[PDB]
Amino acid sequence: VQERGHTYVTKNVTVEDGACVYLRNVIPNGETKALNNPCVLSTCYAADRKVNSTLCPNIGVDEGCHVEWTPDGVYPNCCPKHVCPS
Amino acid sequence: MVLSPYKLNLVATPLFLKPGIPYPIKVQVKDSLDQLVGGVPVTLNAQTIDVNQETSDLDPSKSVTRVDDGVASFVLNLPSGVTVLEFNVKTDAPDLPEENQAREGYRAIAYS
Repeated sequence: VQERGHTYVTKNVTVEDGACVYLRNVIPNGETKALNNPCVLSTCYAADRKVNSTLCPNIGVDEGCHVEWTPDGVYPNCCPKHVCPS
Repeated sequence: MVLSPYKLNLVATPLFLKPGIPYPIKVQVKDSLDQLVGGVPVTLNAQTIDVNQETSDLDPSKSVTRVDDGVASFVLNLPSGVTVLEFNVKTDAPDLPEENQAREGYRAIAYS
């Protein structure tokens, strides 16, 4: 049972005015926000001073396939896309 | 053949972790005569070490070397606090035993 989106936890994040400041991203407590830099899907827990972020899925290019990626936009528009013709 | 008929080499894959940017890995498979060979499965394993000395193992990824350039491609997305990415690529050719598969290991470093 594969896992596509990997999640990580950033600890000891700064909490100001009830919001998490994570790499210049302001996320109010108990809210799920899609970020551009990093291109992750983050959720703040200010009581524990932590941020749970979901990453884009890793890509293994198949035959006749390629990767289309752009840094613009927020998650998941900035994720790399495993594009195969269809 | 001696040890393995295949040789693995990275192409267009600098061993440097850039923040906020996905990490691409392109592996070429050659033979003893320096000739590209396509249709060879390549399995990638990876391990990340962050600023707090914590270790994370990624799920293995699979690709196949193309018939036009003998390249297998992977794209990894790493957490924000990662300092070291130790990965390894190994062939999985159906005509070779396990012991005779080409294996190579690399270590990508974040700025310091």
